[PDB]
Amino acid sequence: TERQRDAQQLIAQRWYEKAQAALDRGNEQLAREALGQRQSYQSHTEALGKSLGEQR
Amino acid sequence: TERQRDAQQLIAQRWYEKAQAALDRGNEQLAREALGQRQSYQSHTEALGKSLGEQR
Amino acid sequence: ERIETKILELEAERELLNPPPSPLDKKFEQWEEQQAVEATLAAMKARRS
Amino acid sequence: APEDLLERLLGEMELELIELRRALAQTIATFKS
Amino acid sequence: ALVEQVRGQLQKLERKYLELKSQKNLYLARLKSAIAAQKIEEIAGNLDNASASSLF
Amino acid sequence: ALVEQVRGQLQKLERKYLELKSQKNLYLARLKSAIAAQKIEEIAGNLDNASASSLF
Repeated sequence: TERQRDAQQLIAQRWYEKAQAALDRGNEQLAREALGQRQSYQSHTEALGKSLGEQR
Repeated sequence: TERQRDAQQLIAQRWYEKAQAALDRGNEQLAREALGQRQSYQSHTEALGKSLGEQR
Repeated sequence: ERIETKILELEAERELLNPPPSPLDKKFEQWEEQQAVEATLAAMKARRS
Repeated sequence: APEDLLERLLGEMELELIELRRALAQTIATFKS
Repeated sequence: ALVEQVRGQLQKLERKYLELKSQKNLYLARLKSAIAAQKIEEIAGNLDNASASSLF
Repeated sequence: ALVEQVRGQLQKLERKYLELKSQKNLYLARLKSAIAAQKIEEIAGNLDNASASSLF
């Protein structure tokens, strides 16, 4: 379970890193869409994050 | 019976936590509806709460 | 046409065993996404500014 | 033994919770149709 | 005039049939629903709700 | 006039056949999809979601 959480945030991080390339120079629209996708992965991280602490 | 009580309040708590996001910024209508739902779950907690003490 | 009847009969059970979310939650889950996107973007537009 | 009946009677209720269950579904189908 | 007239009866009668067919299920379903309700609430009272002498 | 007339029926009837053939698969596929869905979500509730007495 610990390993699976890292991968989900990594994909979210990639979109966060990748979203860190559009908002600059005036392309706000693209950045909004990228963050919208990350919310789906964030939800998995939150659910998995709490479970790992509970299992400890 | 003890376990079942915790789940009911947790759902009520989620609506309470979730209701803690609408009343702010001027959205009073939404908060009212969320609390209305929690009353149904609160009733279960009250009935279950008294029973657990009695069974002790 | 009778095939659609069997399709609907099974699909009719779909909403039963797994009740759909209430309109309140539908009104709310979408409602709260408008803030997470903006709030998350709030730190973005202020950080990259 | 009356104590066995409480197990038996609750068994009978279970049949209804799967008989009434089927009746409700049939109502939805015609509504969709 | 006869062939057109008779076809109208077939057009109307065919319409009335399927309409009658539709209502049959809607009333059979409500028959089972009430019947399927009789034997749960009947025994429920027999157990602990109807009155004294209840098995519970 | 007869030979041309009869060929038109063959032209139309042949067209209607393959058109009917196409829809068959589209409805058989959706039959399996619903059927293939019944036995996963049915047991899922039997395990931990339907209600108390669930095996999980």
